[PDB]
Amino acid sequence: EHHGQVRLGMMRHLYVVVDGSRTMEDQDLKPNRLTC
Amino acid sequence: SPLDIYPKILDFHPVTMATFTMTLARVCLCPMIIGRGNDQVAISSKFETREDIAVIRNYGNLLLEMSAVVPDGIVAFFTSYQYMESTVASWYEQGILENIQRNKLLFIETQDGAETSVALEKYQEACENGRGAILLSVARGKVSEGIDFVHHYGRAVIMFGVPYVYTQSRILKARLEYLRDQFQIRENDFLTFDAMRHAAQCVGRAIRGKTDYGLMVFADKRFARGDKRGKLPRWIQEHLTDANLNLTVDEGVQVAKYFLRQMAQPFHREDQLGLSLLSLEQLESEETLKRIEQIAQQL
Amino acid sequence: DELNLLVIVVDANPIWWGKQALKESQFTLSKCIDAVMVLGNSHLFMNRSNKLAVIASHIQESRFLYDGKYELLTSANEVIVEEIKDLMTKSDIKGQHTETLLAGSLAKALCYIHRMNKEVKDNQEMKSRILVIKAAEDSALQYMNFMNVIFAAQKQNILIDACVLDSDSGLLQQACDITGGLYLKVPQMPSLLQYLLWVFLPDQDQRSQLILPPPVHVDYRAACFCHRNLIEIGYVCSVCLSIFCNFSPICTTCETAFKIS
Amino acid sequence: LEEKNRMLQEDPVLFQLYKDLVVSQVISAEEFWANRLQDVGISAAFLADVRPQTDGCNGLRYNLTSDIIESIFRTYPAVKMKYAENVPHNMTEKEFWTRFFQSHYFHRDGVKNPLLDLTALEDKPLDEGYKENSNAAIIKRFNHHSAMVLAAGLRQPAVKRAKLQESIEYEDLGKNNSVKTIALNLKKSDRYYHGPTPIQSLQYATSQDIINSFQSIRQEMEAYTPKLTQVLSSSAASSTITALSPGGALMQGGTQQAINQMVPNDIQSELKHLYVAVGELLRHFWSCFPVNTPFLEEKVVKMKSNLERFQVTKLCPFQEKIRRQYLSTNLVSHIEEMLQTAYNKLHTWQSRRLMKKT
Amino acid sequence: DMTCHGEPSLYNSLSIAMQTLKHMPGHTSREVLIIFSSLTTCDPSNIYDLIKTLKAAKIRVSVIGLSAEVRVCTVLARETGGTYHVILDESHYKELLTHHVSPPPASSSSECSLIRMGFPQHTIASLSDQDAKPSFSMAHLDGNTEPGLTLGGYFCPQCRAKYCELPVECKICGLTLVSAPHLARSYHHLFPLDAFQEIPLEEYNGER
Ligand SMILES: [Zn+2]
Ligand SMILES: [Zn+2]
Repeated sequence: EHHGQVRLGMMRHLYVVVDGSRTMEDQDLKPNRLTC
Repeated sequence: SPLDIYPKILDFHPVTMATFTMTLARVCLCPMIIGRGNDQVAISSKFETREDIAVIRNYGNLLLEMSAVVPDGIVAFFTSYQYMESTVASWYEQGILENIQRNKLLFIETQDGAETSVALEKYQEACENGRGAILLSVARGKVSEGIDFVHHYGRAVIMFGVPYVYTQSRILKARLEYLRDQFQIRENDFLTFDAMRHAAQCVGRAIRGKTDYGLMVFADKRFARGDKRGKLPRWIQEHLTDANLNLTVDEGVQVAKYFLRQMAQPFHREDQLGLSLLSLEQLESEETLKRIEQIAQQL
Repeated sequence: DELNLLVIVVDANPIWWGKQALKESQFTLSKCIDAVMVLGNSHLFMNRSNKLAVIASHIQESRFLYDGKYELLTSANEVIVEEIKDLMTKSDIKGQHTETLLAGSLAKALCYIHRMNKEVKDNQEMKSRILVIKAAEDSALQYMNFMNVIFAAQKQNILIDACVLDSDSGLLQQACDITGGLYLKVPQMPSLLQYLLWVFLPDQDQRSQLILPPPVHVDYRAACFCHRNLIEIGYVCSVCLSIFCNFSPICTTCETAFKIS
Repeated sequence: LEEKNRMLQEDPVLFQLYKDLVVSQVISAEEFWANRLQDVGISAAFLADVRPQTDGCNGLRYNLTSDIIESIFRTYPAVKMKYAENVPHNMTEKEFWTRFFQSHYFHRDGVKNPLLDLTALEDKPLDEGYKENSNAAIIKRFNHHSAMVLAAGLRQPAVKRAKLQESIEYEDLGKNNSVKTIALNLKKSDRYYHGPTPIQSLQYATSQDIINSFQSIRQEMEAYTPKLTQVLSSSAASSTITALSPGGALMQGGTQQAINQMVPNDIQSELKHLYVAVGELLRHFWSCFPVNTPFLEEKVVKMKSNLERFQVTKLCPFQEKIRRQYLSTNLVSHIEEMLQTAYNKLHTWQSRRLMKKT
Repeated sequence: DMTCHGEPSLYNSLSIAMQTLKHMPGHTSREVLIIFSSLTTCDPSNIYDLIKTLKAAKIRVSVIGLSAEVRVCTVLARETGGTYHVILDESHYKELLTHHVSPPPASSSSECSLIRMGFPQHTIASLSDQDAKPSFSMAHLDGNTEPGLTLGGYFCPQCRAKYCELPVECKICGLTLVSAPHLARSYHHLFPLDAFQEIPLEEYNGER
């Protein structure tokens, strides 16, 4: 979905935080949330 | 739900008796009936079966699964204060209530006004603070009277059986006798009407617009009765899919997951234009005017 | 299941070959075409699963080229000769465009490879590589688009092999360095076929056990847009990434002032 | 000092680096540490999940942990009062926990006006003329615990009007601006077409003679016949083999030398130590640079002095150690290059500062 | 092979991320992506104060949940300018990740500074030359195994630091050591390709 000719993130400092709770063992996505 | 009892109850002849059906481009309500528990127990709220341990345990399992699945906003309307207290005590003794507390915070109302106010305040604060909050009240309590639930508050409303008023009050019996002797109204029919009215009042306050979507649960097999089910509001009864009639706890959980995932996706008001929302130009369309005329029904 | 595809892009600039013909050197365009056809025949020879794709790079357009001899080889050679003669005979110079559409030919080759891979069944994996022969001078304006090709190949992990005949191209050197393909300039044009066979014919797995000349050194200098000179450390624009030698308050390209209080 | 000593012991290389920098008087401990220099929320399951571990051999493993006790204190301040009023004199801690388990305490089995003031929700408050105890206690203590947890999470007509505005406003019939973007349009797009590639001598051909050459080649290849013998010759094949032969022009260079055996592993490790030390020193130097404040000048001068001291006290002994073995590797050359680059940078900046002042 | 236990702590994770990004230069964008499995978070302090601090720090936060919509996550995404999404399946998960791959639109408050970068070449030292002096790479030096003791490689044009991998910002002088293809690698973002006109074959009266 292209937006207008706009300024973008030329330099990005991305931090990815992932849950490690009990529910990560659920089977919403096979095999579980953690692996997928 | 009944458009003819009010002219009889109020003893008058209204000029116009018109019901306006609800038209939604996006489904915001998911009414489901669960008359069967995990152990296939016939779920009922008759006072003979209200003391049944199996019904209480199935209710506890349903609440636990809903708390583990459905978002923070959870409200549960019982049939009486004593029954609710006994059920809570049984859940504590069984330990099912402990897991529910582990998943989401629980708040239980009492007969004290200040305590109930504090409970409501804490429930709203927890719901807005990202921690699951569950409220337990009665269909005749103050919560069902003058409390409104926003989209993030009315996520789940669960009615534990048809709220039939305890008949031991001879005043109610005398009123039923008088109505029967003066308006040809059966006492059982009036009791069903009143219970359905209270249930709809408990449930009907969970939606505040098109973008407001909530979950409706009715945990009783008696709701499957045509006389009882037919006493539901038109905007709610119409959306009650027969495929959701008398489901189980796991089936209800799966349907809730599907509905939540479908309705949690981003939505644009432009889609409502011409279908459920009318602009200045769309209203001026004569076809739209004919559709609007067809929407309402006079009885 | 090893399907090796060797797409060959031929620098078919009429001007450079005309210059070479006037020089009356030993090597002409006919020898180049013959060497390419022989290399393709050998590639098809090495295995049934192997596939051959030949596309000629010409200024007007990029042309999809494709008795005692193999039937399929004879048919393919006939088709290639027919197509190249049809293109060159009708190749009328109408315009001052001299630089060949190198980028367009590479893009068409990548599209063809993608279409073949889609047509390739899941039972077999189609290893793909591209060999390009450079004869005429390199192009400047295609550079950016050329870059768009390179990573694209690296997107699908396709080797790009460069065979410079006369004019060196640092763009080809960098493309070979990035994609992992082989870059080498032929010292003696008449000996072209052996260079094709000895080096560019074997596949990378075959190249793995093989001993080959080391890759040429590749530089990555930059041009300072205000003067396009070689620069070691430059000022990079955070808006349009334009590089400048000296500090500037406003970028010429993006036309956005550098808000440095 | 004790904490600093423990931290240095946790990183012996740094401790060795700290020694080599301070004992050698290269840098002071003050200047050494000048650049050198977890709360858990309250969970409601800390009671039901935590149980006295009843190991089969009659073992009452309490598994007393500080975080559990802190969570209990935060959720139940009364427990903190009981702990502070009993231990260590009135009773022991473990006996207190055992009493808590045996007591009924363990084995228990409105700011907003509109939608909270249930007492004031009705305008007609007339008179009354127009295991229940266990359940009530359970409900009350559960509500108290929930309120305590919620409070521990944190650790007027205007408000009413704001709450009413939030409740009544519909997102559908409001505004949907969402245009928090800035469009960009560069001036000259041709910069990227020939980007960081330098200017090339892309010479153009001659006059119409170029068209004559094009016509000549067009006619030459218009009547073309494939050839086989002319494709290659043995002499050309021999030349190609010789070029591809080992030691040929295409085979650039050849075999090399085992650098690993040329330098001892102890010398390699010391080189790593010196690399890290000089790298951190120059990192601090470049962090100070560019000198935009007068304080930075003194800091960079001290940085250069520290670099000189470290060089003299370590590299020169290291240079002698390498030279005694007569190692042919110029590992010291890299360090010398870095040191001279930094020194020249500082000297040039000092020259610029002198020129600006004059 | 981790151990999935406990509950997520938005406050602690966001505080750590902010502390890490507190000293980042203004021109560089500060974006955070969070994957939220559980619907319950434990907060050792107030969360909205941290939201205010992040907004003051101009740190973007994007959330992609798995169960359903969370009011706190929605507010966090909306206030900080990020986007909140819900996973329908693995395909939708991949689509959301791909959408988050592309650079986000720049904020109005974002600065535009003239950053200085160096572009060293792959200076390889040959033992045929007497100046083939190997030096352990800085990136490989901070490694448990033997650091790469190569004769040549990439030498920093600013402080003569040696790195065997690119693109890596220089540890010592902070110089962003890149290569020309790296800059041109993102030019398609600057010049996106517009969608083509889909026309039915029967209505397309042209070539086949
Ligand atoms: Zn610019
Ligand atoms: Zn550096």
